[PDB]
Amino acid sequence: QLLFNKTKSVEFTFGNDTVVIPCFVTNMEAQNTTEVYVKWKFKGRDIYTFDGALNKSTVPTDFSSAKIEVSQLLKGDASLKMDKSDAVSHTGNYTCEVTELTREGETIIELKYRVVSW
Amino acid sequence: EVQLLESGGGLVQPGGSLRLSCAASGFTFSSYAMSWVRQAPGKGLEWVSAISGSGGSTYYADSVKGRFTISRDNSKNTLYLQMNSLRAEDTAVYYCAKSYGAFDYWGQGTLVTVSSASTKGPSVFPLAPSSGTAALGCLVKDYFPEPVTVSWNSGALTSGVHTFPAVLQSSGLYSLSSVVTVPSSSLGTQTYICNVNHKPSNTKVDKRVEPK
Amino acid sequence: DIQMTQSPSSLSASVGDRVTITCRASQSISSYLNWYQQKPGKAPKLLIYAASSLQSGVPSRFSGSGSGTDFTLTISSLQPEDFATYYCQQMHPRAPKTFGQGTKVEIKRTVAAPSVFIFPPSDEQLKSGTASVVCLLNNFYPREAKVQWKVDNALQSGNSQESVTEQDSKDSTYSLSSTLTLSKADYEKHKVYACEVTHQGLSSPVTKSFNRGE
Ligand SMILES: *[C@@H]1O[C@H](CO)[C@@H](O)[C@H](O)[C@H]1NC(C)=O
Ligand SMILES: *[C@@H]1O[C@H](CO)[C@@H](O)[C@H](O)[C@H]1NC(C)=O
Ligand SMILES: *[C@@H]1O[C@H](CO)[C@@H](O)[C@H](O)[C@H]1NC(C)=O
Repeated sequence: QLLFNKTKSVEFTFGNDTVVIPCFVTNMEAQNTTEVYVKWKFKGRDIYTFDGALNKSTVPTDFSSAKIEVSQLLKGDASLKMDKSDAVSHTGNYTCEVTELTREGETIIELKYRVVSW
Repeated sequence: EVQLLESGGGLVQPGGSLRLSCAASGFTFSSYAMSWVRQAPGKGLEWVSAISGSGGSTYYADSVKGRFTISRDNSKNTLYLQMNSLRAEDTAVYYCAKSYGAFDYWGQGTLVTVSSASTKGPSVFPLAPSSGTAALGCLVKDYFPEPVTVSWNSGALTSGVHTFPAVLQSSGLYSLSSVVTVPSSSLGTQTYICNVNHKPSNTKVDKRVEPK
Repeated sequence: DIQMTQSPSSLSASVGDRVTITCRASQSISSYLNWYQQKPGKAPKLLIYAASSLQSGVPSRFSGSGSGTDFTLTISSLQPEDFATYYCQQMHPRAPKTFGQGTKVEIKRTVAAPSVFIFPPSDEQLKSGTASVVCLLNNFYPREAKVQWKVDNALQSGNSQESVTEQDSKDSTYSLSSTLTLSKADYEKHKVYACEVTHQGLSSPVTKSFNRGE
């Protein structure tokens, strides 16, 4: 199975430029992104997919800014990036699921944001 | 070694419910997705359900969606399949399998029969050797549902054994024969016993097959 | 969803022959395809995973090739114990990981005539009220065979059922049972019970008989 360098949670404020939810596989072996599939889930919905065999990314309308850096995928980095407008409306637990042929794995990360009272 | 031990199958009336279990061992259960695959009589393999390692994601074939529920108990290393509103088309051998993709290990399979017919244990009759090589056997007649298992001399006799597929008789009960060819010289000395087991009715018969 | 088109539906090949089975995916799935061998009524066994990797423990005569949409399973030199239905399976995570239709691989061999045996009903069965007369055709090839029941020379019909085994793992032959079922009363009315066997391996039909009181 795929193993991860885990992070329980990440927090952002309006001081952050981009929201980054980390996901790092420590034992990737594929030498070509065609054999890789990445899926990020939020509240039981697929909110980002990278399908290596089609070389295609898919996001729903409520995560239009979501993406991963495909150039970092063979190193195991499947971190999700998004803008603050998408991030603030979707706080909570995200699941990063990576598949490399018969080897798969998932990890959960909580995206946190705190409303500042003044 | 890896083992996937199934239980909970059997006879169930149309519209009824069953819960299949699959006790896993020999691999880190929680690290893998698990699946259920079935095979109806005279049909191909049909993937039916899957569940991620944690249990957070479930997958179903459209043919069972809304009626079946897959679940797992990682503390007991056990996989379940709750099957509700069963129909005649759900009659199949159900297998649990490791992974959701390349199914590297499989359970033994358990027959689920959706029928209003009653369980009936079989009668076992000898097929005596009669007149260089002689044939003898056992007739396992009038049982329901399938399956029955037949062995010879508690598994010590396997060579030249032909256990025929069961045939459904006009009465709706099954019948099968298990035959073996042995040297004619051994008929007076060697003892031949057929061990018949019909788990659905708890019938266990050991029948001795002698000449005359 | 992703549909697999597996071909052929069935094939018959000799021991030592190369067996070639193909699968076409309806979408590009890179190496996300597996191959399985299934013996009748037994759990399938994984042969090839990720299109071209041999599963550990699987004999080296099995191999897989292909990537994208066109896949091939090959058995380099067929052994008699390799009779089975073989299946491809798509496993790309974008869709359900479903099986192809299957290919039944049968072992082609030379004509083998059956050895015929007959068994009267047991006294135990007769005391229970029924009579089953069993005719056994052992180790023949090809599968096509005709069994005719005759009771006191009268041709019978509608009162027998047949069952055929799968090919033997060594000699690739079949065995067949034909069971004639009569009530205890009907069985006691007749003396001669015979089963006449017609097969490609026999120059003339072979009859095996018995006399009820002996
Ligand atoms: C926000 O910025 C801080 C400081 O650079 C960083 O540690 C944190 O990971 C960022 N949060 C997110 C969700 O990107
Ligand atoms: C995959 O898609 C991206 C975005 O369209 C493109 O830049 C890249 O060249 C593609 N890779 C291949 C191998 O076609
Ligand atoms: C995220 O998961 C953690 C651990 O299960 C839990 O404590 C937390 O309440 C969850 N957060 C939300 C927003 O559901």
